[PDB]
Amino acid sequence: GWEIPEPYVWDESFRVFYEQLDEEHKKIFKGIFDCIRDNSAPNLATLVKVTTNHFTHEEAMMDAAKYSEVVPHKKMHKDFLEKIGGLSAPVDAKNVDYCKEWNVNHIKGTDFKYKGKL
Ligand SMILES: [Cl-]
Ligand SMILES: [Cl-]
Repeated sequence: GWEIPEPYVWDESFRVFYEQLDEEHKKIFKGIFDCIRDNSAPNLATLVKVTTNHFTHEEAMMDAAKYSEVVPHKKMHKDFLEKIGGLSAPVDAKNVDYCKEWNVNHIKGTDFKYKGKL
């Protein structure tokens, strides 16, 4: 799987070259980093909010582009929001690692498929 950054921050190897989506990816790294250091109910709900907003915006750009790999991508999105929308603070160590892993793997293994296609 790809390297999990420590400290958990965004870096350039995650760039997709669509400014607003890259800003949103940066905020999801920050959302998870904040949950890790302050595992609170506000921080978890912020992570749910920023991730939902990002997934709606990324899916709106894939649909506008008639990007042909949008439906398995949308299911990936739906499953992750279902997972973190069901969590409650403090998130245990296993689910924190799940989120860390999932965000890295999702950007590089699935969002990278739309590079230059949106
Ligand atoms: Cl890499
Ligand atoms: Cl093309």
